[PDB]
Amino acid sequence: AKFLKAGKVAVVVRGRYAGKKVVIVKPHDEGSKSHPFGHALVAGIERYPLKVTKKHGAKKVAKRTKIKPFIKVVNYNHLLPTRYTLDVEAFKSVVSTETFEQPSQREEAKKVVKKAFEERHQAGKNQWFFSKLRF
Amino acid sequence: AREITDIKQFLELTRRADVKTATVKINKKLNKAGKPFRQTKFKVRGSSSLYTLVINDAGKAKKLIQSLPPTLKVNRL
Amino acid sequence: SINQKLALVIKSGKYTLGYKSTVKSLRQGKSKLIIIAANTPVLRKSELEYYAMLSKTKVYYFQGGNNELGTAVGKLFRVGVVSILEAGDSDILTTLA
Amino acid sequence: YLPSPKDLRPFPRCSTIYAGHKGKVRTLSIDPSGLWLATGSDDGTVRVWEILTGREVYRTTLIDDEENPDYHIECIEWNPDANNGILAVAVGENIHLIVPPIFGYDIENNGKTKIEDGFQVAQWNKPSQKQLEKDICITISCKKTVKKLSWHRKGDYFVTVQPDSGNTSVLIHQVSKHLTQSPFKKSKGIIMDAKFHPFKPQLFVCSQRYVRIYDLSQQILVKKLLPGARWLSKIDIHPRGDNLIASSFDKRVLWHDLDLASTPYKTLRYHEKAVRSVNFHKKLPLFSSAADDGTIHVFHATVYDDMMKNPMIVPLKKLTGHKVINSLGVLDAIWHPREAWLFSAGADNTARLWTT
Amino acid sequence: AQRVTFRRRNPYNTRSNKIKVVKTPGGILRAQHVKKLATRPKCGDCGSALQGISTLRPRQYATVSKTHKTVSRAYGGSRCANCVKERIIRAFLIEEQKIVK
RNA sequence: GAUGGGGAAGCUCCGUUUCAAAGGCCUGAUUUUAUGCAGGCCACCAUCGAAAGGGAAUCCGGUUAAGAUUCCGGAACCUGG
RNA sequence: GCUUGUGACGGCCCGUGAAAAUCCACAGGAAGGAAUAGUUUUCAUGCCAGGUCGUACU
Repeated sequence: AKFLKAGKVAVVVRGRYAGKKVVIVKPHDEGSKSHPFGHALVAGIERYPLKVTKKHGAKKVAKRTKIKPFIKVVNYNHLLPTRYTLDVEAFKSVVSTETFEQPSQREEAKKVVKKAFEERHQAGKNQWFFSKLRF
Repeated sequence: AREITDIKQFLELTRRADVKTATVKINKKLNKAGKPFRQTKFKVRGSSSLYTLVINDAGKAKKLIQSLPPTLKVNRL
Repeated sequence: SINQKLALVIKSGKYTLGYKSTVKSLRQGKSKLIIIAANTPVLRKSELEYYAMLSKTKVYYFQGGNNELGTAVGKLFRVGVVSILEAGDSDILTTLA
Repeated sequence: YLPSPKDLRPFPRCSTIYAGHKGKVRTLSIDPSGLWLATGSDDGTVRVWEILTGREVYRTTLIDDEENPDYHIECIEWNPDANNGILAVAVGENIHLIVPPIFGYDIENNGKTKIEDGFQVAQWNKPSQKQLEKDICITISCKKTVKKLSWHRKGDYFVTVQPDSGNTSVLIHQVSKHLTQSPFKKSKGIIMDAKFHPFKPQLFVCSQRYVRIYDLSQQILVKKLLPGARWLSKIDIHPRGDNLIASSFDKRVLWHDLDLASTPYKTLRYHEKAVRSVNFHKKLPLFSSAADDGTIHVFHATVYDDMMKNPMIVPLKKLTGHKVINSLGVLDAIWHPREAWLFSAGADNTARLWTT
Repeated sequence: AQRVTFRRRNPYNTRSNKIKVVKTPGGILRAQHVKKLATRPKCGDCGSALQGISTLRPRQYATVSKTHKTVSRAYGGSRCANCVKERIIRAFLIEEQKIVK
């Protein structure tokens, strides 16, 4: 089948967020007026949450667990696809073609995506996603 | 030496309060190759560098001489 | 033999040559079979395995370099990887190659 | 171990809704006479409205497949010169010059003969029969999507923005010669806006991060503004030419006093969401910001041209009424040329008139 | 016809001790000692000059701002970009192969 | 070419990081012994040897019987705080 | 055109043609910072300081 989907996790290869894991929300199949190529809307995380342990408590744990999200449009060539998957319904209506451009609507999108990804991480599920890829 | 284009930025440097002295300068030049015109150059002595402002029109030049503060020293040619 | 199977597919059947054009056909899910050369580097090869096993596409390893894979498909330029979009009259995919 | 808003009247309630569009209203423009509002919408139409009544008086369908996500009506603006009836419309990779049949012979013929007289980065084409029936008089076809268009004050030149078109992200078009030129050799960033100065021979170019001011006569950069934002969305220039405002997607409005410093003179934080438009009144000491929170904020600004005092900026009014749709609110706004009246374009399919 | 001296007390043509002949406002030729040319910084892997980094003498990097010396990608200052690409691809596949083992 | 060492009746000779205890950094109510230092971290080596190798940064104009990239006038830059 | 500086190439070897001070970057994340005011002196401007010896002329 066509494997790039709304579930799909991937590693971004080029441009600033290189070696940072993202999840695809809206795959455009072929092209538009801007972005004349096969491109996906994605929603990754820029700064990974640091390690955390039995020793730390309360305030030190809140500082350690904090995540910066990002959102971007990206080419299919620059995305390396991955067998893992993540559920995307918390930020379906947020991220979209209308949402990109017209700033600072981008900032209001990231606040919802922050509240998704941290809250996904508390009671941790998809453990591979929130670990940093080391290279 | 450092040229400035903008007129607002020049008025900030005069009120900066390290600038002890300024100097005005007048030059005869020919526009295109049609006729002569009377250029001016408002220079101001900063501590590090010499900031300057080239005004081509003679009408705008004469209002700019008045628009300097009186407490600042000004020196002709 | 493998050269007799591939001599059919070139003359009557859809195909594509080289790395960038194959990976698109793996992404889109058109490729039924891919043929990777021996002498291609291992990071290139191990990437094409991973793209393939997501898509569930069969992967054959040609015993032979990229020059003589080009001779097998019948092109005078060398070719590292070849993909089959549609099967020819002969069966190719259902055999063990 | 500072004056109160009460002392700063007039400023704009919503008296009138322009109802009819079936999709987001992305762009609007008021004609030189101050009587006719034009709007452009994702429903694929441009409409013209009688401003005091809200009566739609004209409609032309420029996109037959309005459900197409690839291209839309992006930006429209009436030609600023009086009595030629010309409306410029950027849609997809094209610019149409339209003369609607609502003004009569003296005005419409003036526009049509101006456009016909002129009879490779852009191509100027006679309209097809289909395009004639849409009241298109000429089309300028560019290589990339045209997101922004703005007329020079004299109504012959206009500048357009094609983001991510490299060296041709900014194009200057001249109607009288059917000539398109790329004024720049170098592409610096993603271009968001381009506007001619109100009276000086200058072009202001807004990228995502900076505003660069070029002297078109000297052919040189004369100033570079540093707003301190990552995502600028629009600029406007004060009518007396020495101040600028800039909106940003990160919720800020920046006021730049161009002679004072290259950094913002004042940072205004009056929006909860991305700011999509900033607009000066051409005659009254007013300006506005419009944002994705569905709100418009109205400000007073006094500028002191001659004396050593910096601008006095006073917030006046928060205008609410537009509905937030898919995280979008007010997409565009424009002041009436004379009255303290503001027109807004909404993601909610409406345009609205705000009055005293 | 007009001829020109070394300004400094070294009279030999060493790598350091080079000259450009320059016309002055006085209206006579004069020597000016040119400093030695900056080579490009390299990528310490693929072995080639790497973009968006200034060519300066090694002390002169201390004067200049951060955005000159860096680029914004991870491993940006010190990698080819294409060679950063490879090791992100490689790290991901070998780490995935380790679970298959 | 000192030192640690080893030769030599001895003037001294070998050797140069070598069979040396060859210093300088972090933490501490180190939780009780009630007025005494406890727990750790780091790892090679003095010095001399280039007015042509390596190397932070200054230019124009003026001036003296005889001096100037060093004085005078203006215009720059570098290092450290 | 002459002198010279530099660029991208080509030839040559059983020859493949110094080192160290110094400076910068990258990976790492010890930890440190805000909502009533902090963090940035690798952005800008501003303040202070710069010793010893050689310097004529052939």
